[PDB]
Amino acid sequence: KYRGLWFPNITPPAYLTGEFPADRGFDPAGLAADPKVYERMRIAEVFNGRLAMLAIVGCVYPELLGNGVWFEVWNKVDFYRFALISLQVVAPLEYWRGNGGFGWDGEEKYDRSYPGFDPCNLTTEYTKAAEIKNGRLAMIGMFGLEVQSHVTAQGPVANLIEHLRHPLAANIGANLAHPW
Amino acid sequence: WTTFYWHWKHITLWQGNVGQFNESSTYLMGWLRDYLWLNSSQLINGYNPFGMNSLAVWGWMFLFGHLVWATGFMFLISWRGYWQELIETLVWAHERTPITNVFKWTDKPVALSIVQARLVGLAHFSVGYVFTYAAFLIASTSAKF
Amino acid sequence: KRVRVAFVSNPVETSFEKWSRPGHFSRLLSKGPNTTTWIWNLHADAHDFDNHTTDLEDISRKVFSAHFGQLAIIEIWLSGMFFHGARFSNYEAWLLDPIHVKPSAQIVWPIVGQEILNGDVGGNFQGIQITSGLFQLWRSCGITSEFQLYITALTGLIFSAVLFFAGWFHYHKAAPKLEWFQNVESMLNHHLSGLLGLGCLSWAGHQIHVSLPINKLLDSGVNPAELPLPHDFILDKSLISQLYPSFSKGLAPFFTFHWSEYSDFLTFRGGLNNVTGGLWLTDVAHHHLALAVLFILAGHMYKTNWKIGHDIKGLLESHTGPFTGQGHKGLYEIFTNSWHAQLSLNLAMMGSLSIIVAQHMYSMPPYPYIAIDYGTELSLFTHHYWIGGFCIVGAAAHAAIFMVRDYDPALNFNNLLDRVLLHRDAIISHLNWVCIFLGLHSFGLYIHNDTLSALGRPQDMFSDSAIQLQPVFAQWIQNTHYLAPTLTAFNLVSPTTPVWGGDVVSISGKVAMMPIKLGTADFLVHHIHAFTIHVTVLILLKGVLFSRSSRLIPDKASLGFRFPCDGPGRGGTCQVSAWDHVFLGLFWMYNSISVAIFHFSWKMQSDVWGTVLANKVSHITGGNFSQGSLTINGWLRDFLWAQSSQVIQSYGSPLSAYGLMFLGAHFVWAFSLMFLFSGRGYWQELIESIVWAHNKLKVAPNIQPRALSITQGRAVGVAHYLLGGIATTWSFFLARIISVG
Amino acid sequence: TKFPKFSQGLAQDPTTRRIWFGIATSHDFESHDGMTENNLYQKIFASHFGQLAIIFLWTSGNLFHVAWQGNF
Amino acid sequence: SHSVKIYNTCIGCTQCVRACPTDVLEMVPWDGCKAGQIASSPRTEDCVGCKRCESACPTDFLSVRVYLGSETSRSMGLAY
Amino acid sequence: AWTVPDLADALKNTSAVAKAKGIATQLPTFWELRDALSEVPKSKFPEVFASYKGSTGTLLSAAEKEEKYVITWTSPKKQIFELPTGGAAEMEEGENIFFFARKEQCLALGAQLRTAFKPRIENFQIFRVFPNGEVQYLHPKDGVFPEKVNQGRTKANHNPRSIGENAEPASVKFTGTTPKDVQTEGAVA
Ligand code: CLA
Ligand code: CLA
Ligand code: CLA
Ligand code: CLA
Repeated sequence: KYRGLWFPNITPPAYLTGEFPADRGFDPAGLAADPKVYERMRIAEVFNGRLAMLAIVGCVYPELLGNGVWFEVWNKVDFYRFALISLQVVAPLEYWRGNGGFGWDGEEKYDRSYPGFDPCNLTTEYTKAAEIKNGRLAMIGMFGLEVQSHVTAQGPVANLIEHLRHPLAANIGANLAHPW
Repeated sequence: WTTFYWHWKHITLWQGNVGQFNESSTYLMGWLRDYLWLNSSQLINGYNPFGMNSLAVWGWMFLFGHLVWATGFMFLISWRGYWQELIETLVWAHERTPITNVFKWTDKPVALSIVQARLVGLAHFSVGYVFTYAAFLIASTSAKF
Repeated sequence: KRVRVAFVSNPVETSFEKWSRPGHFSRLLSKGPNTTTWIWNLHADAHDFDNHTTDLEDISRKVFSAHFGQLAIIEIWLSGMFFHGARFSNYEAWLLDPIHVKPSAQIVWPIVGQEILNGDVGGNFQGIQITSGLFQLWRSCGITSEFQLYITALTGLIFSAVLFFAGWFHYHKAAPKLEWFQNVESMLNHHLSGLLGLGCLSWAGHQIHVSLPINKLLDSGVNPAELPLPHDFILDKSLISQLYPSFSKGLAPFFTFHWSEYSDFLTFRGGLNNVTGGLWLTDVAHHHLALAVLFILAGHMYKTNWKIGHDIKGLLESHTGPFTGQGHKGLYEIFTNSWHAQLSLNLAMMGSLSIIVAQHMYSMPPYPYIAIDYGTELSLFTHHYWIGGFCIVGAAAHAAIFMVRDYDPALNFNNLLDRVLLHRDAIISHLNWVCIFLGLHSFGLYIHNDTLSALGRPQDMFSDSAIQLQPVFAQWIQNTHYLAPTLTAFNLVSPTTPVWGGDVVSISGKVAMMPIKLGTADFLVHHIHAFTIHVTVLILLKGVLFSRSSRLIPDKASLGFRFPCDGPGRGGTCQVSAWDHVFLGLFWMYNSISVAIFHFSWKMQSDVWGTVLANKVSHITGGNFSQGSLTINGWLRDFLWAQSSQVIQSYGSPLSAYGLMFLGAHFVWAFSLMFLFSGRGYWQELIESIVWAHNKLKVAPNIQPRALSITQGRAVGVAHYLLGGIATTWSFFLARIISVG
Repeated sequence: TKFPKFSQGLAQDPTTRRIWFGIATSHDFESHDGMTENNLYQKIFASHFGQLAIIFLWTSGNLFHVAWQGNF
Repeated sequence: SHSVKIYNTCIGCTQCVRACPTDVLEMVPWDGCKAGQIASSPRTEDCVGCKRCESACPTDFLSVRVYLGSETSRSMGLAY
Repeated sequence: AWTVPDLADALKNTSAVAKAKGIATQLPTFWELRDALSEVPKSKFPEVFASYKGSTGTLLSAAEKEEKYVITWTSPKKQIFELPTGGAAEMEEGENIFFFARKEQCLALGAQLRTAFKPRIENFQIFRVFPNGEVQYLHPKDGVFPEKVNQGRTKANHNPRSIGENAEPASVKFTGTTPKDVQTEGAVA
């Protein structure tokens, strides 16, 4: 099980053996040294990633369609109604995800990271790594969107188009040199 | 040739200017210019950027005829082996593309036969010939009368 | 040492004997005719040198000598153009009034009424208006007299004789050996540094010393009769000093590397002259001089006789990565033993170069007064586009001849060429998908618009006033090219052309160049172009990769490059050969170029060419391309039907020859279908009944009439189709743009 | 497969040829498998009745649509 | 399957046999010609219908003759 | 004498069978190759690539479900030949085995073996292999190449007339026969 590392000549932690997808020997802050936490962290990493992937497409695509910018949506949409209705809808779904099924004791023991919602039988220890890596990329992206929202105060497609039109007058250097 | 002559001869008699046919019909640029080119003006304006009139159906059937006639030339000019070798590569791509493979044919895809394609070419050619002329004949006569 | 001239004296005897023995070159043809098939075979097989002999030395010799004959015929053709220009033209009249006099260099004799073709072109002259750009090219050279045109035409005829001589000499008297021909590093060094390097230096020399003064004086209205002759600029340095004062410093700046002293004739301004509408000749001089330096440098890169330089075989063998097996190994042997491989690569490049020439010469008009000659502009674009398409299809032909005739499996084991052939079903199948996808999402959009227009729903159309498809990348590129003189090409004054943006260049009233803007219509045509090129690659590449074998026929190579079929079994195997792929690619190249030149003609007539009054620009078709081109009906109505009025109303005028050529070409095109849609079984049985009647009246011929072969029928069919199609467009284009513009 | 049932040769073909050549030979009754002169004349006679009915239905539809939707 | 028949005008030149790409024909002994061999077609289930044999035959109106018939996967030349 | 050979005796040589299976496999899906490259360091990248040895011209699914063909021969030297399915391969000194999907591809390679090598290879044997496991020997069917006349062969599909002596189709109408199969000696199915 050869695997690459996140920084050239480092040595991986001893609890990261490559046994799991998208392991690149990266845990300097030692947050997965205990195995049971490493189990939950693994579920959390895939779930934050999946949500960032949905989020970043959700943030970009309506702005491409001219339906508005993602961080200005709350002057046309009421947040509190949206969030009430969303939590009503989401709650039994999240419940069942954490529960492992519909039963009170779990019963119908399902994988809460990788359930079988796959009609194309595409699941391998490789596609798992691709899902993780795409997710990590999207999480970094959604971090970018939020910081860019605050610093430049324009949307992300606008930010891209500005960089393409004026690469020297629209970059992190120029935008942070000024008061912002 | 017989219907073009009948049409142009009547269209000029009915409009009164039989001179047009008498003068122009002796050379082929006359047929092209004073029959085909001139009497296609309203037909090809059936739908324009400004709007559309009831000649828009014959306009569209006129271009449809052009397309069906031209599609017949593919069958009449390119012959079978070309297509049999291309279809072999598509059968390979279907068999080797994952997920999709599970859809299997019951009848092995092959290229049309030699006679078959002569017939299909002739049928495209005939339908387009008829549909184009009927569009032109009805739209031109109905436009001016 | 190693690179050396090596030859053989007197290897072939000059005699008219074999001239009197047709077919001599073939073992089969030399037995004489028995059927008419022989005659056709004699013409079809004449230049196929690798089917005459097996010796590669004898083939190389024939090739070299044939090349001299081609140069001789080109030189006759040029000499003709100069002579017609000196003796039957209005070049001296046009030189006084370029804007009003129309260039003409073909007069017709009065017989049977044809004198009507001698039109009123100006300069007290009657003749046929020419659209080749010669007069503008001559003016740019500095030619002002007919005497100079005469001298050039005589020198060229002598030079043509000398080249015919060289061909005879280098074949019959002193023929090089194969070792000579195989010195590819010497050849590259000489052709880059000598032919292109010194050629550019020499021509920069002519420009600096002859074309720049004479044009500078002429653009300041100096009447060509009282211009100095070109040597006068060389002998008297005071003449050229008045125009460019740097010459007063002579060659001292050059040798002390103070080259900035020559910045008055070696500029970098960019854009068009405001008087002539051409590029600035001082730029053209700097361009050619910079090229010279780079070509002379480049030709110093390969090793010949002196221990410095790169070895090409090494260079190729060095570049090998992991996906590609043994990599570029074996190619050096292919490119120094196969003439067909070289001819393939060189035709692909020559064809691609012709198309680049076409696209670069309309946007950056290089000759004085050529941009406001709209007939020239349209002609040269179209000409160079056709030449390009033909060469590319030839490149595919000769590649397939290489695979069938000169491919050695042994010398190509697990290199790139072998790996290509191991995944040829993946290559063709992906190309197939891309072609279907581009077909549906491009021509499907026109069918969409036509249908929704006809249904009375124009707000559902793909249009600039509807569902927009904007070409945003090309717009981005245009903007960047327009701003370039301010940061990324700082030392440039103006951008390379008005096309990128800015103001209208207009000589007299007429527009030379003006910005070309892109929107939905430009998007759809561009994706139609991408579709038709992809399909042509699909047909040609399939023919090259499946030339030796396929699932259908395992032993195609043994049947050869050109064979009609392998019989009616396996479902039918008509047209499996690689030759038959070149035949179908000719039709798709015809379709592709035809759409491109229609795009150009309509876009230029609608959005660039016209007349300026103050600042308002009145285009020839009044901006109907942007809306009118979004349906097939609009292409038929606003282009084909409307712009065809000039050619069909040309009888009784000096444009009537275009009217006749328009009908004649429609005829030849339809005649081609008799060959393309039938087969020789029918014709051979009809010829049997005709041969009966000749037999009954004892006048049957001894050379037995045979119907043409399958291959020849296909060849005749595509020849007459391509001729009739292209000539039709030629008539229609010239009659239109000679009348209106 | 099964279609076309009048030709075993075609109905053994494992390709898409079977379909196309099945449609194109369906009315050529002489070339059908195990065709006799009696059976040939009797299928011709019936098909003739079928053509007649199609013609009378066509006329009936012209009359109907003109009576219902026209302006006679 | 296609049907390949041999007629008595054969002169036993073996050219058809050499031409055939799917080994359908062979030479068997005969006394009707000087070469003392005739062509025969035992394996006509393997005939693809190419008619290469008829192109090879040098007799005036061929002695070998291929009548195309019903298609199979073998006769249709299919690798799928 | 000559006896009908067996593929089993040919297939005993495990190296030659391995090679045959190697070469008659399809090229891998991009996904699979990506995974293989993913499990090795960079230095070992060409070894992964060197592990594939097939093409896209090889057997598809019909071979598994209908029939495949096998050619065997013995070469005197290690030499490169051209596959009838596109591309090149190496014959080893000794026994070679190769799988193909049609009989025409087999015989095409056979034809190349008998023309394009300086010690000519004449000893190839072609077999048809069914999915169940029956192996039918095909060529040369009786030990002698079919262009050479051999005793024991019989006439098949001989018509004892010239072609002009066939009947007219209008004379055998509604009888179930054609003119071409009247009085045919050795009429096969
Ligand atoms: C001047 C007299 C002369 C004579 C008597 C010979 C004699 C011979 N040559 Mg040599 N040759 C000559 C000049 C001569 N050549 C020149 C000038 C060159 C340079 C081109 C050559 C280059 C050459 C080569 C490469 C070969 C020969 C060969 C031969 C032998 C056979 C030639 C033959 O039968 O074709 C007679 C053919 C013609 C009369 C056709 C001429 C086509 C000319 C070149 C171009 C015409 C294009 C024209 C403008 C038409 C365009 C289209 C039209 C519709 C307008 C014969 C010994 C051949 C040989 O050795 O075979 C073994 C051979 O391969 N010669
Ligand atoms: C530098 C360019 C170049 C060169 C040197 C060659 C050389 C050759 N070609 Mg290649 N080829 C080229 C470009 C070239 N070709 C291009 C552009 C195409 C695409 C059209 C081809 C497509 C091609 C094919 C398909 C074949 C060749 C073949 C050949 C070989 C024999 C040619 C022959 O005997 O014809 C003798 C010449 C003729 C019969 C003249 C034909 C006249 C044409 C059809 C009409 C011209 C019309 C005219 C311009 C205008 C109208 C005339 C007027 C009277 C109405 C020869 C090696 C052949 C081969 O197999 O060799 C292995 C072959 O089959 N070529
Ligand atoms: C107008 C005449 C015509 C047409 C329409 C075609 C069409 C085609 N040719 Mg043929 N061809 C022609 C003349 C024509 N050819 C001629 C004259 C020859 C010379 C002999 C050839 C020789 C030839 C060769 C050699 C090849 C082609 C290929 C193709 C296919 C290209 C792939 C493609 O674009 O499919 C997309 C289909 C079209 C663009 C056809 C129109 C489809 C319409 C717009 C859609 C129909 C409505 C649909 C029901 C709507 C669904 C969506 C909607 C609800 C939103 C295509 C089927 C190539 C091919 O098959 O490669 C894959 C190929 O290799 N052709
Ligand atoms: C025989 C030729 C014929 C044709 C071409 C048509 C055509 C049409 N009918 Mg009409 N129809 C017909 C006979 C015909 N009808 C007769 C005889 C009656 C009286 C029973 C009707 C009663 C009728 C009604 C109430 C309506 C139509 C309508 C229509 C239009 C849409 C199709 C439809 O909805 O009909 C559906 C079909 C029927 C209701 C019954 C049709 C009975 C005929 C005989 C069908 C068989 C035709 C033919 C023999 C089949 C052979 C073809 C085969 C070889 C491939 C279409 C113009 C609709 C309309 O007006 O839209 C504007 C509509 O509402 N038709």
